Amino acid sequence: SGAIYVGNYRVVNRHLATHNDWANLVWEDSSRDLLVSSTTAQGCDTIARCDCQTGVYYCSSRRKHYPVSFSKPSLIFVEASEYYPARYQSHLMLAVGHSEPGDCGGILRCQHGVVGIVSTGGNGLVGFADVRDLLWLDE
Ligand SMILES: CSc1ccccc1CN1C[C@@H](C(N)=O)CCC1=O
Ligand SMILES: [Zn+2]
Repeated sequence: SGAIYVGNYRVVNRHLATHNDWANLVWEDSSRDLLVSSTTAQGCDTIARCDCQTGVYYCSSRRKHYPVSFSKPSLIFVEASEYYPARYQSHLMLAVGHSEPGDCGGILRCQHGVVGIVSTGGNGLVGFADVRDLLWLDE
């Protein structure tokens, strides 16, 4: 689990969104596995606005942060799960690293801020849903 809190927004994995996230829906994209909902309290996370390909992510299945090299956002084929059938997920970045389903929501960060959140894994790979293109999260 895990969320990004920026301004009056809350960014989560779409498959993990609650009834409250859906009742206060701002934007959602099934092909990206993202959902943004509105919050009353002001969040103070900083979103990165860059093209970095190195950063650090939090892996709850190991209680550790890991430094990783990751690919640029792209259309990557993702095997079926109980939340989605086999499909292409867009704006997805892969790294060599450990990732389990319960790890979804762990933040990936570079020196500029939050890059994205854990969304996929398996075969020794970890996939992050990118958030750097969502410029409206800051306004
Ligand atoms: C070993 S499978 C795995 C591992 C880490 C993280 C996620 C998975 C599989 N997964 C993919 C998500 C997606 N974005 O389509 C939806 C929920 C889910 O459990
Ligand atoms: Zn950066």
